[PDB]
Amino acid sequence: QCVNFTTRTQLPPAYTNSFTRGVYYPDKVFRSSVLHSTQDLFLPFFSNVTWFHAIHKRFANPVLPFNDGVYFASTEKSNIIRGWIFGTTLDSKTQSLLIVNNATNVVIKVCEFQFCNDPFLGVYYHKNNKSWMESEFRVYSSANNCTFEYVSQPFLMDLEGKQGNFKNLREFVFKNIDGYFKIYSKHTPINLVRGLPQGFSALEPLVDLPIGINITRFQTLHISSSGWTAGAAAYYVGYLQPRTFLLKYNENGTITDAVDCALD
Amino acid sequence: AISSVLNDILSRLDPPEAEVQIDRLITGRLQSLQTYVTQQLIRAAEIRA
Amino acid sequence: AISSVLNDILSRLDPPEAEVQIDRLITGRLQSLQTYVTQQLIRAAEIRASANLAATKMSECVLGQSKRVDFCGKGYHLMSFPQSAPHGVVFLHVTYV
Amino acid sequence: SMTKTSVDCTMYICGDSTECSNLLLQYGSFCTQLNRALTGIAVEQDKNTQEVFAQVKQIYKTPPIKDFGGFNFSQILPDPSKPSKRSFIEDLLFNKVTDLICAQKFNGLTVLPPLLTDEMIAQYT
Amino acid sequence: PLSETKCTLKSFTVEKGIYQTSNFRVQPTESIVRFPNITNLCPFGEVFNATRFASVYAWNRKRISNCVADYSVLYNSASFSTFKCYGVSPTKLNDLCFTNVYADSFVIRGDEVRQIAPGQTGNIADYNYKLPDDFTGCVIAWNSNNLDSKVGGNYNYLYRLFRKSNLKPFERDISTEIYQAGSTPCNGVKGFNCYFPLQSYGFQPTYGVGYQPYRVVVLSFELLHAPATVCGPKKSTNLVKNKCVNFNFNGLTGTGVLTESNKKFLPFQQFGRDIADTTDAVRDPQTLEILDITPCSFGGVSVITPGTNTSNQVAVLYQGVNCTEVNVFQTRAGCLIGAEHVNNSYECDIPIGAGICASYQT
Repeated sequence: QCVNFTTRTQLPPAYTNSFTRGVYYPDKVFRSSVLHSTQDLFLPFFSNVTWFHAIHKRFANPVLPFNDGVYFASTEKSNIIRGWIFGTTLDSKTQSLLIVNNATNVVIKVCEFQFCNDPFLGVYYHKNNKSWMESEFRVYSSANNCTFEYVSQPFLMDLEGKQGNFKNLREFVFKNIDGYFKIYSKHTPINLVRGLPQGFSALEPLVDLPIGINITRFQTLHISSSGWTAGAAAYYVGYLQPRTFLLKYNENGTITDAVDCALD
Repeated sequence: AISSVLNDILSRLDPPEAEVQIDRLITGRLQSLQTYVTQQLIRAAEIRA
Repeated sequence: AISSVLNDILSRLDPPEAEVQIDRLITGRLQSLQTYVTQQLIRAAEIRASANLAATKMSECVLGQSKRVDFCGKGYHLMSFPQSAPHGVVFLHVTYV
Repeated sequence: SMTKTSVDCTMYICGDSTECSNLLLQYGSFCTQLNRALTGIAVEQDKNTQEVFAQVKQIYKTPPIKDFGGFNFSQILPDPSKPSKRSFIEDLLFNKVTDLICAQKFNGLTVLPPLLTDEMIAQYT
Repeated sequence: PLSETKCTLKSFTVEKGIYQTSNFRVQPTESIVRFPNITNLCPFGEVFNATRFASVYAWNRKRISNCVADYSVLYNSASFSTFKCYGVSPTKLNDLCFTNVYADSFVIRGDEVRQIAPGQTGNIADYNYKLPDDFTGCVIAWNSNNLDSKVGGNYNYLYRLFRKSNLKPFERDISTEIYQAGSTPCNGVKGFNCYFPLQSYGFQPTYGVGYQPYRVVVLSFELLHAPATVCGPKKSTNLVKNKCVNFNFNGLTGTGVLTESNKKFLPFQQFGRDIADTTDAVRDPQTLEILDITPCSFGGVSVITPGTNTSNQVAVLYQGVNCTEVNVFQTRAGCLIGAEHVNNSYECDIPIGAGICASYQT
């Protein structure tokens, strides 16, 4: 709880490039064989995002500020990352947003929590009926004054442990528009060791969270209490900026190409 | 505007209030006259051709 | 104005207040419509100038034989073969060089 | 010729509105001037096809026995085997020059069809 | 139809030729609204039974989605002190489609009642909480001056009068501490021509309306692309395609002809648009269906008649529209009423279109 992990340490702020990352569906509009240009909070092409990783003797969970919006890049194997914790002071002084990933839906709880210095969720007793289910709460000691609660739509996830290079990839975007929280999700398998591969994918709408809380900083929920360790995963953090993209819509209503006109 | 006749506007509204309705008549007649002149320049190119 | 849809204006401002915002839409859309008509009339002079030139080439180059230089095309003209084309016409000229 | 367009002043500016239709009556004859202007264009665009495409009112046909002195006119002459009457050169002319017509009619912009069709223009040629 | 040309040409003599008079348009004969079954009902009457309402910044809210506000229990008819409404009433909210509905409960004064407007400014708007641009509902108020108000002012409830900046729609600040009041930051503790941001009610039962407490209930609405599952207690009205109707689909109200489309929409995409950024096709929220949105057919009306000194026979021409009402013939130009179809070819007298010409003969 209040005591961090024995393997927790601060990694140097290395940087890596995101080829096409930052592209998402701006709205629910369907279009076919047309070129539409929109402007919103985006991640510019060929940018630089922080290079972080967490393993079972190196664990890094820094607190990063949230201003113009944040981009999430999660490279996973057994899907260690269960979400992110949001809020202003990240304590009981104000509201705090959390994301709980059970590999079924996405649980969003906005309440007043007592913040532990190293948030964690106990996963124990793998001898019989593993199920990879979350049980104990090391994140918050107490809970009250809940102004918001939400449950997402069901999806599919594989929590089985694997070896070798990275496999699963989950790219999220979190932004604040007039108090409405629009989270956009994409999940695709990739072949990656370190850094980021060169590829193109579009992020589909995930959940709409009309909450309205102010968030000045965010921390990450990596989970898999000094005796508890973490799993093998890597995570990157981007920043949204007001850039104009030219999106190519195909006959199926998906983005097959993207062009950042503020770059070159 | 209230009336197309300027005398009806000058004899009714106050000088500060009349400036609102007079500007509507002038700007409208400027567009009506500019449209006429623009159409005459087009017919001028047709008759010179 | 507040919005381009008249239903959004009538559902918010009062009838006396809504007439002011609607007049902003009418004046702008009319000026936008007058601009379109003005551009079409200006482009109408070019399409008629090309039509009178095409009718002149159709008469002199196709029907007869024009001795005009650089009219029926480079070289001494012989015969012209017209061909139908979308929103226009294509002339195939036989020249002597 | 160019695409024939006809625009209604009321439907383009504000449609399905009775109160806005009364505000158009205060601005005068702008409907009459803009409608007759575009209508005058559609007429002149049709006169361009009559003064160019069809020079004479007598139709001439190609004789079945062809001795041209060595020339092959099958390229410039139309092909009767096609469902539409066009030549081998007009094959590329019509194909290389590019619904959007119905899309303009959805917003209140009427597109008038031409008087001389593709078959009638090809016959004059 | 001959006299319609006379009023168009401003003359009592109509020369031989084709003349345009009016513009034909098909009016919608039905209102088609199709949405799935009922899930839940919004707390319209559940928040009216509370003991008391919190302050302006403390407002309680309960989120019940699926539009479709509870129409069974309605206290909105002459049950309270005064009713100032905008848009449509809760009785009329059944004909509109909303995503999320927040039932808000707060207590304000008399001067702050008129300040409540959708997405507008005010003392409680840009400082405590601002209502979103999507609010079509009624502002319901009741007179608490004989209950909540006390002699010498009521300091129990609180509100923040000053803030460093104006709030955006759906934005809140609950901080009661000392912050920037005006445009010049005073750096914390009150002074330097700033004021204490938090304020209290001065409610006096003996003064006028402005100092009287009023309990106000506001229903927050969402007009965004998220579909609503229910419209009204009477929903369907039976969709029949190939007809001009007034439709409301997935929150988009329009008038046009409904046709079936084969387009495949993304499960996260409710409706499409064309190159002109206008409604193209929509998806059925009830079952799986793709409806192509086309506007109702319309066109110009041309009067084909010979000279006034020749004959009074008139041929009505409909340009680019099929005549479903109705010598009714159809050509590539459109429905032609009043003329006969001759298979023989003649010299063109009165041009129509697509190579069709009209003439007056035996």
